[PDB]
Amino acid sequence: SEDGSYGTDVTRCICGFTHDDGYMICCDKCSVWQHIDCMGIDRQHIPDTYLCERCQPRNLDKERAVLLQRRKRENMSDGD
Ligand SMILES: [Zn+2]
Ligand SMILES: [Zn+2]
Repeated sequence: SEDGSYGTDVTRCICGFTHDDGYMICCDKCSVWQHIDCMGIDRQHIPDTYLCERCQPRNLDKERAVLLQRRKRENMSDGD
């Protein structure tokens, strides 16, 4: 209805691919869920207050993040 929309936690990862890994983080500012490996963060060192590329003054390799999660789903095609 034309009033609003309730749904804070929204998975808008820059790779255009949703939760399959298990290794994700919520963006404290704009409330968007992204994959750790996508934002170039180490899964060994996970920050509390995550920011995504659009919240960070630094430009993260968004294209490279697409390449990783894309080739991931391309690789998920078993058979001969
Ligand atoms: Zn991703
Ligand atoms: Zn953000």
